[PDB]
Amino acid sequence: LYKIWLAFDPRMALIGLGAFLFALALFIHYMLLRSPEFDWLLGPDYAPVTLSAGMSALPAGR
Amino acid sequence: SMTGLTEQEAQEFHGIFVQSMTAFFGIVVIAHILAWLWRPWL
Amino acid sequence: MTGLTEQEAQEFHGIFVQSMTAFFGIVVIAHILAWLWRPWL
Amino acid sequence: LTEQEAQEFHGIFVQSMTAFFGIVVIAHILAWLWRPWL
Amino acid sequence: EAQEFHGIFVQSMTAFFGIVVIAHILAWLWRPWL
Amino acid sequence: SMTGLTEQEAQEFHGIFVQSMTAFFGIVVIAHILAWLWRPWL
Amino acid sequence: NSSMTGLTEQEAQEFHGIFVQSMTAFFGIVVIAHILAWLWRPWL
Amino acid sequence: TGLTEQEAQEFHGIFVQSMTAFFGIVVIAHILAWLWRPWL
Amino acid sequence: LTEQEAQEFHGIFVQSMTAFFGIVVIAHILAWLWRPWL
Amino acid sequence: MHKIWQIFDPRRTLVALFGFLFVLGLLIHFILLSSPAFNWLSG
Amino acid sequence: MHKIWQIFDPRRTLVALFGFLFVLGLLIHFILLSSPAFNWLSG
Amino acid sequence: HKIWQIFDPRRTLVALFGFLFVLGLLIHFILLSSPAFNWLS
Amino acid sequence: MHKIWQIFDPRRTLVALFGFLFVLGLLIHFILLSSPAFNWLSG
Amino acid sequence: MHKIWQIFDPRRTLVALFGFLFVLGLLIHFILLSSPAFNWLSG
Amino acid sequence: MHKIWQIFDPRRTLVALFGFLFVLGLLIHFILLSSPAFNWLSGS
Amino acid sequence: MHKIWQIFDPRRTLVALFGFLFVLGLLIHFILLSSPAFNWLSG
Amino acid sequence: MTGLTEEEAKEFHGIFTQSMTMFFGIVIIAHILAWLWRPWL
Amino acid sequence: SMTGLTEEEAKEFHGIFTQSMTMFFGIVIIAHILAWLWRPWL
Amino acid sequence: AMLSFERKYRVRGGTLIGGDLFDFWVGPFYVGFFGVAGFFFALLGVLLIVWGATIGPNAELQTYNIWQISIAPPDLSYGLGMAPMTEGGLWQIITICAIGAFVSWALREVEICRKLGIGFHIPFAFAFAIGAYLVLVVVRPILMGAWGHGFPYGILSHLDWVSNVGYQFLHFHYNPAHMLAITFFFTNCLALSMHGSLILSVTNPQKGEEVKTSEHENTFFRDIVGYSIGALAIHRLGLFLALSAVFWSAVCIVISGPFWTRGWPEWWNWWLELPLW
Amino acid sequence: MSPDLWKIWLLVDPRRILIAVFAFLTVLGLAIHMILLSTAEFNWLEDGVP
Amino acid sequence: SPDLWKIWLLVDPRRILIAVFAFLTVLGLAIHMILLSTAEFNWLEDGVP
Amino acid sequence: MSAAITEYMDVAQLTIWAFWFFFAGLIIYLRREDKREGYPLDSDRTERSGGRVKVVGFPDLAEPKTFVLPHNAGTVMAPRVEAPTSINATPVAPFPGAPFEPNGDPMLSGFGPSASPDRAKHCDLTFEGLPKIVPLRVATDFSIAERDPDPRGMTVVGLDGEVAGTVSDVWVDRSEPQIRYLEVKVAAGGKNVLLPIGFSRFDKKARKVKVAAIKAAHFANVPTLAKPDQITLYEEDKVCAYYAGGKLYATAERAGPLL
Ligand code: BCL
Ligand code: BCL
Ligand code: BCL
Ligand code: BCL
Ligand code: BCL
Ligand code: BCL
Ligand code: BCL
Ligand SMILES: CC[C@H]1c2cc3[nH]c4c(c3C)C(=O)[C@H](C(=O)OC)c4c3nc(cc4[nH]c(cc(n2)[C@@H]1C)c(C(C)=O)c4C)[C@@H](C)[C@@H]3CCC(=O)OC/C=C(\C)CCC[C@H](C)CCC[C@H](C)CCCC(C)C
Ligand SMILES: [Ca+2]
Ligand SMILES: [Ca+2]
Repeated sequence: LYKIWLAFDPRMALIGLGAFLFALALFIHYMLLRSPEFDWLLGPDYAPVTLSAGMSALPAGR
Repeated sequence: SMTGLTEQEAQEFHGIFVQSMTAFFGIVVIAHILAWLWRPWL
Repeated sequence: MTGLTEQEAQEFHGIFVQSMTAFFGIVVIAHILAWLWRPWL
Repeated sequence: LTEQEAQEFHGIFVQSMTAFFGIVVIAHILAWLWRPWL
Repeated sequence: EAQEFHGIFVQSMTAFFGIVVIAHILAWLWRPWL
Repeated sequence: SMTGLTEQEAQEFHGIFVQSMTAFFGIVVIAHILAWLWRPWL
Repeated sequence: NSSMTGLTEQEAQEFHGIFVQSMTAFFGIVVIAHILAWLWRPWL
Repeated sequence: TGLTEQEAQEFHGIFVQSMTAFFGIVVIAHILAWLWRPWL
Repeated sequence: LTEQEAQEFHGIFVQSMTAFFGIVVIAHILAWLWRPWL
Repeated sequence: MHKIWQIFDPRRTLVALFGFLFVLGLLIHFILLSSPAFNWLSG
Repeated sequence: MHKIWQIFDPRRTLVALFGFLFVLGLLIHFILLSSPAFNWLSG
Repeated sequence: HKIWQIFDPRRTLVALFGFLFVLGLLIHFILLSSPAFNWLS
Repeated sequence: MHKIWQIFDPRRTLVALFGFLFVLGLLIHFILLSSPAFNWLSG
Repeated sequence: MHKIWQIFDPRRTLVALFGFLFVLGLLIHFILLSSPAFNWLSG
Repeated sequence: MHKIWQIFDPRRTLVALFGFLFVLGLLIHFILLSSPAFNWLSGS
Repeated sequence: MHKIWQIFDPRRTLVALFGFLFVLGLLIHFILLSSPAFNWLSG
Repeated sequence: MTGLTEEEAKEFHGIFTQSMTMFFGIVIIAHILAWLWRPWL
Repeated sequence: SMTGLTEEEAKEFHGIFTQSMTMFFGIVIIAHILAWLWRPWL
Repeated sequence: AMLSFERKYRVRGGTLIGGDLFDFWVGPFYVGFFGVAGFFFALLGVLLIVWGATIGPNAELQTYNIWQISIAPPDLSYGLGMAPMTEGGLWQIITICAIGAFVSWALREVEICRKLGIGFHIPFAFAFAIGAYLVLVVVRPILMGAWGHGFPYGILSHLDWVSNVGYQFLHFHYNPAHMLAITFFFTNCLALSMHGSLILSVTNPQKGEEVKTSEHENTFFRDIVGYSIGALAIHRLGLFLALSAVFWSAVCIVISGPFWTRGWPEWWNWWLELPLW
Repeated sequence: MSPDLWKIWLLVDPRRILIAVFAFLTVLGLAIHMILLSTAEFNWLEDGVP
Repeated sequence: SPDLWKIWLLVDPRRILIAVFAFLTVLGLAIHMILLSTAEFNWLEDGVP
Repeated sequence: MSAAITEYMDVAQLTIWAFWFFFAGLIIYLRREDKREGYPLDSDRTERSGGRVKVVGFPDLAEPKTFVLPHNAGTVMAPRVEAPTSINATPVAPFPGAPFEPNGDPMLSGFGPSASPDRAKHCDLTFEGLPKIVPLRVATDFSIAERDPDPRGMTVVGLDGEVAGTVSDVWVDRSEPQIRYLEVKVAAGGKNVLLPIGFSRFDKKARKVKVAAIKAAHFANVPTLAKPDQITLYEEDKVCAYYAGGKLYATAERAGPLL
């Protein structure tokens, strides 16, 4: 499908595609960091702290 | 002829654009297979 | 269009590929050493 | 902009659209197996 | 020509409304709202 | 007058406008009759 | 020359005729609506 | 201000006369105000 | 602006200032009678 | 009173008049809906 | 009434009317959706 | 069928397609706001 | 002092003076209203 | 249907269409993540 | 003494003097109203 | 493949790349330092 | 200084006086009805 | 001159301006007499 | 109506979308496609604001006092989903209408720029104001994870939102991007008064004086501060100061909560903890 | 008020005065109705009568 | 003043009428609102009758 | 003196209301200053009444103010009255608010983006009375900064990349030392035309001036000046407006719409 490169500048198409893919990769990595399930920066041996004796991590709200 | 590439220049660009895309996609598939083994999401 | 000839582009790409491979070689070794030290997955 | 370069675009456009819809259907069938929403 | 276009503009709407009617029939079967 | 339309074509537009407006009002009246049967508001 | 709007006596008379007739029909519907509203729920 | 002494004498005459009239009813207002509620 | 107008304005300015100061002196005498501040 | 249309442009008057009536009509309906005594949609 | 189109051009009027009717239709539906007694999506 | 002599049929399709898509989005979001008709639960 | 209008424009001076007197009239009235001793609007 | 590409420029049409499909695709993924029942990055 | 008006413009001096005196007179009245000893609007 | 350098200027694409890699390297090290699981300077 | 002749100034004044008087007439009737409904003084 | 108004026009305007102002003051005086009867403030 | 020199500029074309269909004027306004879309985006948003005022927080607190009218976003418990119309859903629709109206207004300015053959600085500058609004109601709420982080639509209630968001960081003055944004705002106001004064003092000179020249403008501020930026560059500077203030204000609020959760004075502990002291 | 009260329309434009008076009266009428609605004594929609 | 009509030779007796009518209306609005603010002269909330 | 004026009124409330009266008066003043240009308005309201109704809105117009131009160039009144001008275009549709289609060649129509008023036919003068916008051939003490590329000798290309000419000279503002125009020698008839710096995109690496406004063939119809070494305010507007028309008239695609 060479027709695409007849109508789109190869330098601008690669700059746009490269920036898009890099932005997409950064966004998806962050989306995994948002979820603690896939937050690999917590460490492979991550264990959530155990709450005992009526502990609550957060104050009560609404 | 909007940019200036002929029928030959455009086909040469498309020839390795697919090859680079295939190389990029192949690494992506390996990455997701490894990602699935580490921690499946579905 | 830039000015580099096709032959001159071969000279840059050959050095670029070898230099990129050398940088990736050190990077791969660094991650292999990092994995041996403390695996992150 | 004539029929010669307008019929060629339609053939590529429909082929891409059918291929795009084909895998879209596969995605939704797989999504339905994973977690039906109805 | 305002008549030739009207022959295909209206023709498209009937296909769209038919799918719309089918979707609403299925939606009613899934969950009635009245 | 101050629109660029004559009396003949303004009359022609008025006929199509009225007939379309009447059909819209007819569907509306049926809609409110059904709405009143479903749940009266007065 | 002309009037402040460029309308003659006949043009002003003609528009006024349609205007007061449309305004009369609008006020007629308004009066009926307020009679119905008063029957539904008197406010005074 | 491009106002010669010819027209600067009757404007002043009215201005003084109007000022005296304005000051005349001001004094009456203050006399009434003083009778209503003296402030000193 | 000229030299001759300077004495003309000065005479009216001095008299106007003198009249203004005269009322001021009377007001302060009355103010002192009403409620002395020293 | 037909001479008011030699003072006011009929087109500019109707747009101003129709726009005002529509806003006035919305305003009164909103005012009634804001009072529970005349809100016809509460039940 | 056909002379109203000699005052209001059918270009600006026909698209303004359709927009006003659509916003009016949306507003009334939103008003009913906001009224618990007439919210048909409440279940 | 005379509507096309006052509305350009090529500009109208873009506005028509923009209108219908926006309307379809609004209805889906309204249904999602309704717990009775929220299908993503 | 009739010569004072050689340097002061009668139109500019008059309107400025009347505006000055009005705000002074407002200021003094309001100052009296703020004073409970001279407030004539209270019972 | 096939001649519709003479009126709408295929380059601009494709650019707008892909921008639409990309934004729509993000929106649907965003909706599913926002809903806890279909958030696949949890559980 | 009369020579002062050669350099100082009488038109500009008068308006500045009147503005200065009014502000000064306004300031002093406000200062006295602030002081309870000389506030004549307190009724005492 | 070598023909990509006829498109992009080799000088600008090396300053941009080296600066990008340096920023990326700094970013990743700072990310790991801020992570208690991977901070290597805590002893 | 308005472009209005002597006759139009009198003619406008005549209709203006009637329209103002009729408007004042309706206002008075409204206030009489308002006073009967709920006097404010 | 300054306002484009002649000496005769200013005489004409002043007479009716005074008449209108006098009648406006007359309504005001009646209003304040009624206000004083309704609720005096002094 | 149109200005006495305007008729020669009312040309067809330059529309981004719609072509000849919406290319016309209503009174002084140019509408175009985005004027139609922008008007009905604004009309629906305003009508839903009035309806939101009509139902109010509840029946007893409902008020038409323009200061007290408030349309609040959803509770944070709804996250990024849609809320019921009376529980913040109205705010979500109004926000969408506001975004539609603002973007349509910006795009209508683009079409006006194309008609007049002028630069696109004005729509570009307006995009910064839109971007600041988008940060407040879209970007920051999405980063925070709930539409309830948007500010309520009320003349005084959105001030209560600003106050409480500010005190969520215990002392919001220590926000470094806030300090930079305020510096640009204050500098812009100073630069605007200087520029307005200089233009007015030159074109309206002393009594019995001719209009001054560009030399007088350059000489005036060189006599005061020793530097004159120039007649063209003061408009670059004013645009830069105004846009930088909004850019850094968008930064200051988007880092408050998403990228910083402690009190803002505590952020400066990086400086206090330098080993130099 | 003298047979010369019509002279005012030689001074002030009748059309601009008519627009001004209509706009002023409409705003004044809205203002007075809103003021009355803001008082518990004269809010006829919430007095409960009848 | 023997000749007060001369005022209309320096102030236009058209913008004066507009200014006077606007000024009197605003002053009339202000005094009514001032009385409404007063617990004694508020005729809408005084309960009389 | 107290903070309370009545039971409900207080000083702060009076002060804010006092501001609104001032602010209302200020807006009226500013709107009056706004209407010193382009008023009374041009409208079908005036056209249909034969000039009997002037459209000025509210506030009405202010009294004329005088600008005494330096070097006795005349006194210009801001709220002036200009002669009626006929546009070089026809309406696309007869309804009010409809746009106009320029007659003939749009670039040479003098309508729309190429429209321009008739400014004074005299040069803008420096503080000393010398012409302000002059070429570098007569502003001898003026020179290009050392670190910047000299525009002279650069190639001028149009919207389509076609060569239009070379920069023969640079025109600078003498009062504020900046470049205003590039004098371009058209390589079609050897006639020098001015190119405003605002329509010039310098390409330092290739020593090329890119003009996106117009094509290379359009440089032949750029308005020219009577005197080769000075330009009047009248001619400055004509030159700049011609390039501005290119932003809408140079190509068919520039009239839009995108879709
Ligand atoms: C507080 C005790 C009383 C009360 C005590 C007073 C007292 C005392 C006065 C008023 C006056 C007025 N009151 Mg009251 N008033 C009360 C409650 C109200 C209420 C209300 C809904 O509660 C309203 C709407 C009014 C309204 C009015 C206006 C009719 C009038 C001020 C008009 C003006 O400023 O013209 C100024 C603007 C103009 C343009 C004037 C033009 C003059 C022209 C040249 C003369 C002919 C006029 C022409 C025919 C047009 C008619 C306009 C009239 C001024 C109405 N009052 C309460 C109940 N009221 C004042 C009055 O009587 O004015 C006539 C006055 O002195
Ligand atoms: C107590 C509350 C009652 C109620 C009591 C009343 C009362 C009382 C009245 C209305 C009136 C109206 N009600 Mg209701 N109404 C209620 C609930 C509703 C609801 C709803 C969803 O709940 C809706 C949508 C409406 C809608 C309406 C409108 C049909 C109408 C106001 C139109 C207008 O403002 O024109 C103004 C806008 C325009 C004129 C713009 C015109 C646009 C076009 C371009 C011009 C064409 C003019 C045409 C040629 C002539 C017009 C008149 C014709 C003879 C028809 N009501 C409840 C149940 N309603 C009023 C009415 O009947 O008016 C007719 C009225 O007096
Ligand atoms: C606090 C005790 C009293 C009271 C004590 C006083 C005292 C003391 C005074 C007033 C004065 C005034 N009071 Mg009081 N006043 C009270 C409460 C009120 C209330 C109210 C709402 O209760 C109102 C509306 C007023 C209103 C007024 C004004 C009539 C007047 C301020 C005029 C002015 O500001 O000129 C500023 C504006 C101008 C100067 C504009 C110029 C235009 C006018 C027409 C100038 C004309 C000049 C000359 C007279 C023309 C005539 C010439 C001949 C016809 C030839 N008072 C209370 C009840 N009042 C002052 C007064 O009497 O002034 C006359 C005054 O000294
Ligand atoms: C929720 C259950 C599943 C899931 C259910 C589904 C379902 C059902 C579907 C997808 C689909 C997709 N999913 Mg999924 N998906 C999930 C999780 C993910 C995750 C993730 C990290 O978790 C990612 C990254 C994706 C990503 C994707 C995409 C591959 C795909 C949407 C493509 C698209 O929108 O085309 C639109 C974009 C374009 C067409 C290109 C846009 C071009 C650019 C961006 C715009 C500018 C245009 C430019 C200027 C000009 C271009 C012109 C041409 C170059 C000539 N999914 C979860 C796990 N997913 C859809 C699919 O299969 O599509 C193929 C689909 O139907
Ligand atoms: C967190 C776990 C480990 C750790 C895990 C890793 C991992 C995994 C990696 C690194 C990498 C790096 N680490 Mg470490 N690293 C740690 C802690 C540190 C500390 C510290 C004080 O604690 C420091 C200073 C560093 C520093 C470094 C750099 C040497 C290197 C980043 C390269 C880069 O940014 O490219 C930017 C620079 C360029 C792009 C220049 C390009 C040069 C090219 C290749 C050609 C020039 C070649 C040569 C230099 C010159 C010859 C030819 C010349 C042109 C004349 N690490 C901790 C202890 N680190 C990366 C690496 O090894 O890269 C090589 C890497 O992948
Ligand atoms: C105490 C509260 C009372 C009440 C007491 C009063 C009193 C008292 C008055 C009104 C008046 C009005 N009331 Mg009410 N009113 C109440 C409740 C309402 C409600 C409601 C939904 O509850 C509404 C919509 C209204 C609305 C109205 C309007 C009909 C009218 C104000 C019109 C105006 O401002 O003209 C301003 C706009 C113009 C003047 C422009 C029009 C110019 C025209 C063309 C003049 C032409 C003259 C020509 C000869 C024809 C003359 C006909 C008349 C002018 C009608 N009332 C409650 C029940 N109401 C006023 C009135 O009666 O006015 C007539 C009035 O004095
Ligand atoms: C206790 C509170 C804290 C504090 C907490 C906050 C919080 C929270 C915020 C700020 C924000 C700001 N603060 Mg702070 N701030 C404090 C004290 C200050 C002080 C001071 C003197 O103490 C100053 C000068 C400031 C200054 C600032 C600015 C930097 C910034 C607001 C401008 C802005 O965002 O533009 C942006 C402009 C817009 C968003 C306008 C958008 C315009 C839209 C596109 C157009 C709308 C059109 C409209 C509907 C038209 C209507 C039609 C009409 C008819 C005309 N803050 C105190 C210490 N501050 C805000 C910020 O930075 O936001 C980005 C912000 O959220
Ligand atoms: C970025 C630098 C500064 C800037 C620039 C700027 N603003 C601009 C422009 C530019 C260059 C325009 O060209 C454009 C314009 O037309 O100006 C006259 C505009 C404009 N900036 C405006 C306002 C504005 N700008 C602000 C700020 C700023 N504008 C920055 C400080 C603010 C602030 C700080 O509060 C306001 C209020 C408008 C006057 C105008 C844009 C008009 C517009 O978009 O019209 C469309 C919308 C309507 C006609 C009505 C609103 C419709 C909505 C659906 C209603 C709901 C709104 C909101 C969500 C709720 C209510 C808000 C509550 C907080 C009360
Ligand atoms: Ca009642
Ligand atoms: Ca009472």
